[PDB]
Amino acid sequence: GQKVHPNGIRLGIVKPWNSTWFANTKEFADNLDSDFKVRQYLTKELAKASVSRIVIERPAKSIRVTIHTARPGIVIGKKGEDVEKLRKVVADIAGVPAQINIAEVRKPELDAKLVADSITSQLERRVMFRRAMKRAVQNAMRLGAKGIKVEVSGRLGGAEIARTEWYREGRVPLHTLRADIDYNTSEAHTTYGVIGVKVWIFKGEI
Amino acid sequence: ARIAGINIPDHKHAVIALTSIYGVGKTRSKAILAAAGIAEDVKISELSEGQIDTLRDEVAKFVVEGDLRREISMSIKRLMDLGCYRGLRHRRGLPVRGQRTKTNARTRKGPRKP
Amino acid sequence: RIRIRLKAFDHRLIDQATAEIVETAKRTGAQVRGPIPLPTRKERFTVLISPHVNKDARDQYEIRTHLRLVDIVEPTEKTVDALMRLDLAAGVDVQISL
Amino acid sequence: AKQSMKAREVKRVALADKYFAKRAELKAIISDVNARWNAVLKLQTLPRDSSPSRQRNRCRQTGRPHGFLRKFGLSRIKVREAAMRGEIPGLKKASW
Amino acid sequence: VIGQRKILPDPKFGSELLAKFVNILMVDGKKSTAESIVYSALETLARPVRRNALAMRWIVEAARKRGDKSMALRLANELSDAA
Amino acid sequence: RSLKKGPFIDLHLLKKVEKAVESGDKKPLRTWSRRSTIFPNMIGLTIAVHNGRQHVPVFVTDEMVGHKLGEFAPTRTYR
Amino acid sequence: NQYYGTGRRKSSAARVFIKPGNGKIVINQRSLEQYFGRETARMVVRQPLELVDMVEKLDLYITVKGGGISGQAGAIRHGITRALMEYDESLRSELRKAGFVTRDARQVERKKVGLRKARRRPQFSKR
RNA sequence: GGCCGGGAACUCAAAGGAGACUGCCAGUGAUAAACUGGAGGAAGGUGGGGAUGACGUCAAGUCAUCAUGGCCCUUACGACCAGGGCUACACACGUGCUACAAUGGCGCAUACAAAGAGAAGCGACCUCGCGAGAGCAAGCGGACCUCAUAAAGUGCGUCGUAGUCCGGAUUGGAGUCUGCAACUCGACUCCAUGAAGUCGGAAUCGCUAGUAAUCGUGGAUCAGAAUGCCACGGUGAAUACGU
RNA sequence: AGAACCUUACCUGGUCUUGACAUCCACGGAAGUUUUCAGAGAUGAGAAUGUGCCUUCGGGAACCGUGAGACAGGUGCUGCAU
Repeated sequence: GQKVHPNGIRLGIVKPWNSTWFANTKEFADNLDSDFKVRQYLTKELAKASVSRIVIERPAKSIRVTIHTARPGIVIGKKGEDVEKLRKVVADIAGVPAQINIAEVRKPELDAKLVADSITSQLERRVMFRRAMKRAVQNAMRLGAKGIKVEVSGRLGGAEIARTEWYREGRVPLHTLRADIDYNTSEAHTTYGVIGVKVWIFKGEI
Repeated sequence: ARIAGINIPDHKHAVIALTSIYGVGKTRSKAILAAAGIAEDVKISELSEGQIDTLRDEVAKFVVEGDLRREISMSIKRLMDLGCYRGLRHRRGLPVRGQRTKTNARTRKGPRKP
Repeated sequence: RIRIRLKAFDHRLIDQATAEIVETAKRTGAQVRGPIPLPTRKERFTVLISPHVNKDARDQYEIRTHLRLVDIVEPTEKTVDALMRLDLAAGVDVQISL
Repeated sequence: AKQSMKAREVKRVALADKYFAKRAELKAIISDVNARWNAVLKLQTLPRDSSPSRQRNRCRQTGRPHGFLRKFGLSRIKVREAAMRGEIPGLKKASW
Repeated sequence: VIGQRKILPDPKFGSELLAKFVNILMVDGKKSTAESIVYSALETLARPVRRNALAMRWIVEAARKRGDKSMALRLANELSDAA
Repeated sequence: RSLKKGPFIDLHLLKKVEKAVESGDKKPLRTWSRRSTIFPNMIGLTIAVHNGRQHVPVFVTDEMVGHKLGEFAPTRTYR
Repeated sequence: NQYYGTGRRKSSAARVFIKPGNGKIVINQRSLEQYFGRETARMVVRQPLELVDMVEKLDLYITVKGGGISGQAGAIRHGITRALMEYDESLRSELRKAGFVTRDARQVERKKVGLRKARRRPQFSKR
């Protein structure tokens, strides 16, 4: 490889942790494994809910999983029954009386995960990716983000040869550690090969 | 002047020199000297009869390297000559603990030999 | 003598947390010793970066365990219960001790 | 790292719990330094797949036996994805 | 270009013309041993970075396996022969 | 050898040998416990123990006091 | 009456208290001859007090902990200086020209990934 | 005995700031960039070391970490179990460690580290114990106890070139712990071996400061199993005419 | 970044074929606990206790064994398909 992951290197910088609990070595592995258990059956059950982040935190023997979604209505449901049923699936797969908080993700096409997911959604629907990848390229420009990069990976179009194309616009100073780079990836399970997508969102300095 | 026949030190200390026995080493060749009140600064040929004889009675009870590694022999023979796997290791220059014999078998198997 | 030991992963949560006890507890019956900063234990992990042969990479990680020893000194009837209802700073080990 | 290989860890962890806490914690005291018995020690022989030595200690994500880390419970490859994506609290890049 | 390293003068006498000598007869970071080597040889005998360095290195470099009581005092003899 | 007490044998022959020690000498009995040590009572017994390919009988002689049976069950047989 | 200067060098951390008269030096409740002296760590601690008027007019009190023999000796040397510029400012320039004022920042290199001694790459003799 | 009052000075601990900016001065340089030195300054010229790797380069590697397209076997290369493999040598070469010793080795008194870990855990004292150690069992989920006496270093004596007091392979008796179980194929020790190795061929590798070079320390993985890896410290060098 | 079994993907032998591992259909028995006997174990042949929460009376709530099927399973092969 060549590149560092922009989000994790800024973990001690403007990018905040999306898993904030303090636990000892004894429960650290169990809590971390419990985090993956609650997360794996939280994104899978909300694959069409525009989930941006799933932040986990354990104040006192009860985790409070807040979900960043651009469409809270599908996650909340009618009068919060969907959060309620998801809550008791988290509550018994995490061992704690968990509760699920919800947060609207304003300006959805400006989220790294959502852009990666949105492109991935309309990528296996048998459409040409040149226009599809520009849609995230174009949409971000009118709504700020004075810097962005949307890279796609191998098996671009029905072919036996892998390709790569990224089509930068704006400025993406990934070397600058206070760049506040929103970055996330996704992969598309197409009938041929696997196509991974990678997007960087430069939401201004600090 | 034969503590055990072979394996005699010469012109050195009491304890460290008398590790020259090849049936007793650093730890069990100092008590035998200490059993008669020996000085640590005596040269090997500088002792007297009083110390030599007081040890010959108490050292002849043990074995000699000439006898030790060949009283090891029948232990390797009376017990270890059969198809025993450790005795299989005792056959063609082969390590007995089983350490990597691919390389690093340059004492029993010995030199480089295709 | 009510030993208070806080523990977090960043100081920007423990510092807000440690100040909370030094303020909330110190109302009428607290002569709080102070937000005493103890040496922060930091442990490191050298995970092998590549999924395969490539070995020389060996990225390095670090987790820091900041701790304070606020340690209010009179166990006032208020303090022995005033310290109880506060449970903010979600990820923080607040170990109340005598 | 197989569903067949993974299934024998659950078979072994769930079975090593009982005889260790019911027989080994009681019988291995006799075989220790208590000053052993020929016929009595035969009871330890009868069960096989209940021992701490039966450990593989595989990863908790993909069942990979190699490159484990007991603090996280995962393997070399999974901790990189599970940490630097931000999903492990307090863990950042170590530079000094 | 850059100049050669500046070394503090030998503390024992406060003179710069002895520290460079004791640093090269030194071996394996054992300066403490070095005074046991040369001070016993010195306190009891009673461009400037090219030829002085090279010539004086030749003095030190012949005391490895000469086979005697101790080259610690043999080098004292060697410098006594040199002086 | 380091056990210094109760020289172990796996179950694979206590279910056969230690059940019919006094019956006599028979055809070698199937055994998967070469990780073992011979008790003196097995004089003259032939116990077929699995080296990995087949079950190799063991001829218990009195050269042994605490030596092993897999000591007499070689597996890396070359040439 | 005590004039204090800390001094510290290479993980060492000294505390030097200067008093007037009797020119005696006490390090870790011990004299410097038994604790540092007669190696190159005897003259080195007194280099600053000897270039300036000799010790007999300055009583010392030193409590140094951590580091090593040389690191503490350098730390104490720095400790005496900081104490004695607080004593008098007339000898401000004399020590800096002599060079005891500055505090050494040459730490030991951290051991790093891929190198055998963090600056000695592993042998790659043959290709 | 910081041991206790007590002091909050100081080290230290962890939070925040200030400080270094060719800032100033002299000179060179087009006056400039820039450079040369000096001053102050703790730090001088991005003060030091890390993290950070551009488009792309090798159809580089991984289908065996995982995911995955296609392909393949579905009373089966599927699966369980026991066993034994995986460590087998007759070698060719890396990478090392051990070293090959008289800046020394052995014996005694013997001071000064940092950094880490500890709950089926670090496990102290005491006793037994030649020891692997064993029995009892305080404390510690820890700036509170243990790991852990750091060696190197210092003082004295000694070993006097002896393939040796070095060196430890190899091999034996017994152990000591872990586990159903160690011989295959664990470690280490008590005792006992005690050889090969006295610097090695062209060649080549690393290194410009706390750096090479030593010596110890801890940690990961780990029932048990470091000459390997990672991290910590101590002692601590010499050189640079230039392309 | 750590091979006595397991480990380990290899093999010898024994064994199971909706399978050790997942879900679905049906039949039973609660599971669990104490057991023995043959085998090396996987298992098989038996012997005791239990039969627990609803029981809205079925059966669920769990699990185990069995029955046919879908299916499972693969450290199987292409890293020049990714």
